[PDB]
Amino acid sequence: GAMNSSNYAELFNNDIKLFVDDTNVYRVTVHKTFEGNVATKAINGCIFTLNPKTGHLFLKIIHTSVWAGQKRLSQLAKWKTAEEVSALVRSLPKEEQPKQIIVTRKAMLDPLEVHMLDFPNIAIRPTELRLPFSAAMSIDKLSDVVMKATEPQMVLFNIYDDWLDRISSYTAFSRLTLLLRALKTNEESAKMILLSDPTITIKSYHLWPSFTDEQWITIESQMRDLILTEYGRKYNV
Amino acid sequence: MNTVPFTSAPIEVTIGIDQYSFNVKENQPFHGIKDIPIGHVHVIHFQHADNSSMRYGYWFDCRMGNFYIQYDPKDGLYKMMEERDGAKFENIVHNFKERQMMVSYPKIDEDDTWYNLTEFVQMDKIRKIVRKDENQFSYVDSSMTTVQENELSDPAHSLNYTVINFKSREAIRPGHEMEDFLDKSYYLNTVMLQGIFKNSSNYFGELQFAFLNAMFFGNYGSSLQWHAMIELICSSATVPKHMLDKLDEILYYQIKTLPEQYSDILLNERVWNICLYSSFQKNSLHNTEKIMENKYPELL
Repeated sequence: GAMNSSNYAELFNNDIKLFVDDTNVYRVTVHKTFEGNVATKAINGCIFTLNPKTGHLFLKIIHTSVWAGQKRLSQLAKWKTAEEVSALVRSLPKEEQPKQIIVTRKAMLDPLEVHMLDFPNIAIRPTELRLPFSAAMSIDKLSDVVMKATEPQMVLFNIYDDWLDRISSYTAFSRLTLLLRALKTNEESAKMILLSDPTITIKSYHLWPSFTDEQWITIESQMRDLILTEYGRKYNV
Repeated sequence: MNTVPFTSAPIEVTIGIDQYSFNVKENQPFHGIKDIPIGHVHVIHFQHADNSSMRYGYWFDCRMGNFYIQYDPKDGLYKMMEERDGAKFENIVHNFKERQMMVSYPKIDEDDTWYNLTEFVQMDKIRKIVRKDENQFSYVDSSMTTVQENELSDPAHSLNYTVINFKSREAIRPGHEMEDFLDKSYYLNTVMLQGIFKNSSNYFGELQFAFLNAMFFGNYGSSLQWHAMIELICSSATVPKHMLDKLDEILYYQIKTLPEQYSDILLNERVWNICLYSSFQKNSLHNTEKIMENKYPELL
């Protein structure tokens, strides 16, 4: 069934599983036409597919060309997400195929289920958690590789950099989700917190700064204070 | 005109034949049902005064032989049987009519209800859904399960309806995933109409038999089958014009004939709101839509 706070530590057992978030697959800007009507212009997009135990991220870039001459795009996006996830699974050797796939939006269950009918033993599941994967395009290096792409292209990353050398997947996944929660709620401040110190850099093969353990504690606390502030401002508490 | 004699009525039971029914008291001299219109299937069914659970009954057709009802006190229920001795049978029947202990199938001549509910039902097909081929008639009750229900236990007692499942390889061609799931014309026309049912009359016949079992026995898996078979037509963008018009007639009499008080379990809110208002065929059920709204506007 659904993933929620009750069964949260299942993400970190040894059963292979993948989160799928389709929020950035179909991305548009909105603008006025010469005659004063509204039109959209699509920009490049991506399927965020992530194994929360190991940090392996399968960033499938969705080139604007996909949309060309297609109707009901936001609906198609769910089918193209599910088509590309199917293809990824099929591309994986048998022992690397996931036993479960957790979609972060329920609208994807039917498209994914239909596309996985060749894999009856891979369970497609919703979640009740309110995960922040939509803010993945706030991570400068993912946003850069998506925008620049000139064709469909899969790009591989480890979203945890090298953290697992020193902390657990549970802790890794809580840091990632806290970071992304902060970036979602107030990108400008969240990004500020990460880079205010010119001396802590981002390895070319990483996404996030090379913080020491102590510095991560200070960072994590700065992100927590960001998130709480923004809440009282939202609601007047 | 044909007759179904009853040996006796030892226990207080409500007897139904088609859409009609009669209360019969413990050891009341009741000895059959006469004047049954030849030319359609029929069903006789039972509900014991003491067990308002398990409605049961026998689908039959009098062209296929002489049938009668006899209470079995070991198994506890009214059993349909066949009398093979033609002469011995007309003798029992003519003597009970003489004694006038039989009820007359009470058909109004203005009324085509039974015909419309059973237009496409054929006994040869019923006996493939209810396999028990030492009998020419067929038993159904409240508790019997379908082949699809069984898959998710005793197969001798199963309702072998055609399995319909919208999220199956059968329903969905590789490469046409989104296409075939939003527009089921492929599944309806090639897989089911041409492939399995051969023609629309067998399809409509199963649809109607499923409805009828839901209605007369509250057989839940039957209701699921009827809903699934409507849903596949209304979710097909391409349907023969003749099927659509007929479907609108078929459903109209099914809704007309349903007891008003049962509309909560026998009618699936989602399916009907989709079919009548969201599907490709919204605009093609004008009579089914008008009757649903003026009779069950709540469910919608």
